[PDB]
Amino acid sequence: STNLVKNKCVNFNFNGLK
Amino acid sequence: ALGKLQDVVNHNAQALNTLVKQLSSKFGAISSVLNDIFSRLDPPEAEVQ
Repeated sequence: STNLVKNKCVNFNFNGLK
Repeated sequence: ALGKLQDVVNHNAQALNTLVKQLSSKFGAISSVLNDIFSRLDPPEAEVQ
């Protein structure tokens, strides 16, 4: 797990959901 | 009284809502989400989905 960043465009993967 | 203009607005809004709603259709694939398709299958069958 990585840290969470606010107000920026990121490509996230939450529990297999990209 | 103003049914004609409201009717035109309704048709345009309804067409846009239907077009947005159509993204929730599998279209004969395992899922309607592209990211799931990449995250779950190999490229030979993911390409087909």
